[PDB]
Amino acid sequence: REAAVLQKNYLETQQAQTQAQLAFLQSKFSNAALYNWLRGRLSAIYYQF
Amino acid sequence: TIDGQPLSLSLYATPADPSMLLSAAITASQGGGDLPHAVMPMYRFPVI
Repeated sequence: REAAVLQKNYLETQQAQTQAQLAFLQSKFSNAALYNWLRGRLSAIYYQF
Repeated sequence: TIDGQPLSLSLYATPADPSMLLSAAITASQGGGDLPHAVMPMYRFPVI
């Protein structure tokens, strides 16, 4: 039983680590929103050029 | 009972559910740069 409680603590640690990776990818400067803006702006510039 | 053990069993309530973890990518805004003061050169248009 105590081994299973440690396993649940391990899984909750993995949940918090997955959320930490997710928050890093949301909050990084080179996230998907920068590339959305970047290709939309460059697409407009590219058609006019 | 004769030994002191109960007949009506005890309550086993439901524990707290595992929550869903939430984060947010909050955003800011720096404005555009103010366009500088233009300076007339000495060279013609193709050179400059």
